[PDB]
Amino acid sequence: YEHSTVMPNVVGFPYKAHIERPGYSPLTLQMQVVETSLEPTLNLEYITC
Amino acid sequence: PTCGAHEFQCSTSSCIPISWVCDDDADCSDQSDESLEQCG
Amino acid sequence: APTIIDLTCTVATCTHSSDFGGVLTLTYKTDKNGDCSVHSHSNVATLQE
Ligand SMILES: [Ca+2]
Repeated sequence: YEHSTVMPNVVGFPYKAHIERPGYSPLTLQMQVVETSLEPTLNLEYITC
Repeated sequence: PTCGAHEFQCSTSSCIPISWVCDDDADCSDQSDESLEQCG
Repeated sequence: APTIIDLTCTVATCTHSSDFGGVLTLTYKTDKNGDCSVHSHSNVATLQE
């Protein structure tokens, strides 16, 4: 059963998603962002000492 | 309160059809129908 | 045979699929416990038992 949602990028925020299949009882998910990391791409130019 | 000739009496004095005795279904509230003694 | 009075019909879920995708619940008032012959009087819906 395909589904889609949008959740905030805030650390520790207890996001809850609701899935409502027409033939089954509703379900609730809990997703939490414990930790993020932004990785840039680097090119070395020179070294100074 | 004796049940009919085609009815079975649970130990709670309730009457259920004989065809429901030992059918693997707990028809009686006290499972008298599925009791081991009655089913043998 | 048990005497059935005040019989109402409600549907929990419906999904017109190839398999038996419909759950039906009946509320009634009776005097004894027995067996009834359940039938549907249209070919739009086919019962299972
Ligand atoms: Ca039984």
